[PDB]
Amino acid sequence: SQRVLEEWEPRTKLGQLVKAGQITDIHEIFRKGYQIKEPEIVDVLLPEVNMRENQEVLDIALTVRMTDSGRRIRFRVLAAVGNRDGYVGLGIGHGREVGIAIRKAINYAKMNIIEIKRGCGSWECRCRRPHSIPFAVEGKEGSVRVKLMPGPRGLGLVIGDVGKKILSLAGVQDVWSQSLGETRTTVNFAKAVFNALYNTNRVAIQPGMEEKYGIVVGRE
Amino acid sequence: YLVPLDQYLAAGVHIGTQQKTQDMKKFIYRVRQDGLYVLDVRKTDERLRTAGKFLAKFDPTSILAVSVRLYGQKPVKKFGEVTGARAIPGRFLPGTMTNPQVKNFIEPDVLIVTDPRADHQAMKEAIEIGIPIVALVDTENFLSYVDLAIPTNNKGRKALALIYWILAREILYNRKEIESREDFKVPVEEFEMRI
Amino acid sequence: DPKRQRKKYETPSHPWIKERLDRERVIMRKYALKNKKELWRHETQLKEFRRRARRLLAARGKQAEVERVQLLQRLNRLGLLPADAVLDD
Amino acid sequence: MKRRPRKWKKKGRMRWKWIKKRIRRLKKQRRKERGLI
Amino acid sequence: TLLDPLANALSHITNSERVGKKEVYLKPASKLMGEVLRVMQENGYIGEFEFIDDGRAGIYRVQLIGKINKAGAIKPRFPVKAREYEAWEKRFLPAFEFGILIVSTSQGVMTHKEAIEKGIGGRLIAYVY
Amino acid sequence: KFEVPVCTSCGKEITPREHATHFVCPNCGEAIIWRCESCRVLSVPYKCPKCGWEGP
Amino acid sequence: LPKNLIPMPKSRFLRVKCIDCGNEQIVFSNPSTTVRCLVCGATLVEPTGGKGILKAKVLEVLE
Amino acid sequence: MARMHARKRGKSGSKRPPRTAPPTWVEYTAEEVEGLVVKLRKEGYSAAMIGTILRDQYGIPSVKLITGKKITKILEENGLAPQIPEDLMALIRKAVNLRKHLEMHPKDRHSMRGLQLTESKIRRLVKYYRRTGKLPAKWRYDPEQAKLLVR
RNA sequence: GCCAGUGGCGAAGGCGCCCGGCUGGAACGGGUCCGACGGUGAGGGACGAAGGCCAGGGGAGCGAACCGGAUUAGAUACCCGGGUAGUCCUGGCUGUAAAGGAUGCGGGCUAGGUGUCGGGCGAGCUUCGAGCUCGCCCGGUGCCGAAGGGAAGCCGUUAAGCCCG
RNA sequence: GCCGCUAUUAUUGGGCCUAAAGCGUCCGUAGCCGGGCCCGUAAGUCCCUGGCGAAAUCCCACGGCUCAACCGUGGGGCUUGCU
Ligand SMILES: [Mg+2]
Ligand SMILES: [Mg+2]
Ligand SMILES: [Mg+2]
Ligand SMILES: [Mg+2]
Ligand SMILES: [Mg+2]
Ligand SMILES: [Zn+2]
Ligand SMILES: [Zn+2]
Ligand SMILES: [Zn+2]
Repeated sequence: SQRVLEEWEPRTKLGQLVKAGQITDIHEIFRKGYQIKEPEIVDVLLPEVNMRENQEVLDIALTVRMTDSGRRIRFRVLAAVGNRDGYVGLGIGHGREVGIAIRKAINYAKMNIIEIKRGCGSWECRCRRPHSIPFAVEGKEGSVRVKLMPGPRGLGLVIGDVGKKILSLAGVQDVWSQSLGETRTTVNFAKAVFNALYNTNRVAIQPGMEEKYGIVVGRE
Repeated sequence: YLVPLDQYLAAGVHIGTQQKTQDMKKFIYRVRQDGLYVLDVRKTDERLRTAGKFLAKFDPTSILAVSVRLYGQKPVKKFGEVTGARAIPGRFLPGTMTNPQVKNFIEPDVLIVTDPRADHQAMKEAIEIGIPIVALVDTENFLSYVDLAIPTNNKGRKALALIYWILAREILYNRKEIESREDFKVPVEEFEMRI
Repeated sequence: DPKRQRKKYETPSHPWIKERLDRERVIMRKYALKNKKELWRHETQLKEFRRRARRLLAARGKQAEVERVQLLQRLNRLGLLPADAVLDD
Repeated sequence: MKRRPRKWKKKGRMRWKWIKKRIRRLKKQRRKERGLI
Repeated sequence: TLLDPLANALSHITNSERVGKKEVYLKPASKLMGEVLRVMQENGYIGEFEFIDDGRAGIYRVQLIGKINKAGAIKPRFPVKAREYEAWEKRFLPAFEFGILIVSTSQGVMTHKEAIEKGIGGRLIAYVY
Repeated sequence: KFEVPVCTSCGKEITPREHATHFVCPNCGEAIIWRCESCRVLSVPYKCPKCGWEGP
Repeated sequence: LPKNLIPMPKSRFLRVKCIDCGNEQIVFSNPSTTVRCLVCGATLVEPTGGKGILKAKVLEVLE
Repeated sequence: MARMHARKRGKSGSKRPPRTAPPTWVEYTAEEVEGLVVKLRKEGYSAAMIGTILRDQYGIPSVKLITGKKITKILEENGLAPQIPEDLMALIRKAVNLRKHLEMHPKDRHSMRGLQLTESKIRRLVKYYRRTGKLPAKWRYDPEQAKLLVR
């Protein structure tokens, strides 16, 4: 986006390329080992992430440190951002104030952006269009064990509110879940969902399965 | 067949260590009755040729060579002054590759660590970037996160000077910054510490 | 152990979801409905259509083909789908 | 006895050896007043 | 003790695929291990397998190609009529025609797909996806 | 669309934020060796498809 | 492929001749019994925990 | 193979190489090999000892490879195979000697356990050999009858 | 006793002066024999530290109970001096323990490094020693450790990993 | 009060070092699990077919009470199955 691009000086090799007009697509950003240390990169190549909608704050916790002279409180903020196609990121941010924590969490989210596979793999849609995920997938963080299953079109997101938010930002409209562990731990629940969505890429396939499951790696 | 054989063996390149590694027994030629393993100079020579081609295809300033070890601190410095190859002899200064808020922030395209166990810092920062790692490895080195390996004593003043001298020569040869290799002028004694 | 006539509408799993409430409030004002009961009745109609369609996707012939045809011609007759329609629709 | 390491802990408890000994004294009294007196 | 060379073979393949090995060796070979590998080759999960012969039960050398996520034995070798594969798929596989359930039938060892197109059931013995 | 790269060792379709690496074949050029994180950290040898230079 | 595939013997059968009669005789390198010449009764290999210690093989072969 | 009462994963043993045909360096034919087997059984050697001697002295690997038959098959053909099988016999002799020791040494409970395990093995093999016919069905281990048996 | 050890043997409990006798089990080596004889085991049985009990002996030291001296506000204790049972032997009963690797047993797979015990192999050295050093194989016993696992601590080819029971 | 929530009964699908939880250890009976090849049988298993598993109830379409509920026509399913 031109707006941030003007104000932005890159500071990184990747940012130099982006500014220079090279690496014009976030797909060219990803699967190369590259190091993203710049939400400005992500905003340039994915401007819909700059939007208050398409941003989601998922948890705010007041955490305590003890000292002589009493309690010193910090704010942990779990935020997610995403383009409602196939890109989503998740970040934690800490601050002495909630607003600092929020902007930091969103920056780290844009840095932790990932690219996911979308499709249709349920026995009872077979629509070959990317409303769900193409195959069941699993993820974990802490005690939380999230198992996402493809669902039919119009089902909705059969998952807790955190997963609803993250999957909406990632463009998944329909899904079934089975969960284990402590889902009342929002951080680890969210990371488990996130890691499942990345395991969509970790899973292997055969040639024709792309066509039959409607597999889509980013935008459609 | 460069640098015939006795210059290698005088530098002590074939000399390994009492410890071994299965990642490196491919290169280990034998073990002698004292418990010390010996590397194959033929493989050393081959891998040096390939490293030369590789780093020649790379851009000069994008090359970074690090050496915590002092015996390599000097010849890495000379390698840099010869090739344009971002020498880091001292301590790596954690954040050189990852924190853009350091003074000397470097985002290279390849890395020439002299010993991975001593340069574990640079290794993991390069890992995070996703750049290749060329490494000098002795019989006790693991090949984790090493995309090109060169067998070497990697603890000797000599043999470090010689390996870096050979690399510089082969890089310039493959860049055509020199014609036939004998047109190289620099001495190994210049690459060496000489205490 | 007999029949026991059952409701033909389903109530929501949670009564106080802000999203569902807003959505349903809008629908009820737009279509001038007396009852959430009435809305949920039509939602349940839809749900049953969808479940049949699902089953018949994941079904095999000589029956479940009859029911495919029956579903589609019923929905055509009701005016929810065109005649060239499918379970995807 | 069947015992419980949980009981062996002391966070809000009396020592289990001595709880045990008390239990056994009680049991002895009961056995004593049951069968012969 | 040793029980089900087939399960051991499949678990070995699974673990070797996780660590990126190119070839595995399956030591207490069997005609069943061979049929299962025939099927896995035909459906494109492994590459090339050859029977090495010792004086013992024989070995299989199996060249992999990086197309296995989970391969395993359905060890209660479950009887399955020709119209229950939907359910067993939903239990063992992630999407509707993703992997392969291997079925022993009276007409040989087959995939559930071939079993369906033949209208014959049998006993489930393995899954691969 | 765009293509997804694939390791020369594992053949397992490199992922977005993997600590992977890519570089041309030494002794061949003309070939992009892709190398996944698992393969790098476990010292899984590769081999150029055009040439047969093995490498770590 | 190496050293466990098709586990093969390290022992060898080897042809020896006694010093007294000179009859060539096949034997085993890792014997459990003192091996005696079939003609003279002379010990050709004395048993040990492993590889037997060989007497009387000055002209030797191994298969 | 301390397994079965010690659970050590010992691997000591023989490594027969795969051989579809006999070796060419071998001198003896099936017939004279059989003759040697019979000779040694008359000398009083068990089948295991016979194979050991034919391996060490005569350079015969695998009488089975040579003849196509086993040593106990050869013995039963020439009417020399043991009445009860050798392994069982060996266990019974051990048990009897140990019974004697334990009568003169009642407090050697560790050797008593060794006896228990020995008799357990006996019972196992008896079960198997009854099932396969190498013993009558009515056969049963008993210490005193086994003493008479050995003696 | 010192030697005596992340040492060894043993199912565990546990086992240390030497010599002789009887005896158990394991590892290694093994082109030896048998030919699936295997695993686990409800129930059932055997073994099972200290302590305690029955009977009979013995009784140095230590020593519950007890007896005295102190201490202390008190001191049914800690400290001191004594001291019964007991600790030892014989034969029995008891059948409990932080009986703990707080980790049931078997089998297959998933990087290794470095020690150490035992056997074997190959080299080198030797004062030519049942000697020393190096390497390799098998089996034990430890530390570390990538991947991996896990709530984490930590585990990590002696799994708390994947699979088969 | 029952189901669900509850993968807090776990076949699917739970756990047992430190949180509840590996018998003190071993031995072994029933039971369960069982290496590889060949031949046979065809008991389980699978396919096809005959006879049964009432009606109502369940699903679907179509018709009649204004529609619906209800009722009828027909198709299918259900009965643990047995043969
Ligand atoms: Mg550790
Ligand atoms: Mg409960
Ligand atoms: Mg639980
Ligand atoms: Mg506990
Ligand atoms: Mg009926
Ligand atoms: Zn790979
Ligand atoms: Zn190449
Ligand atoms: Zn002679």
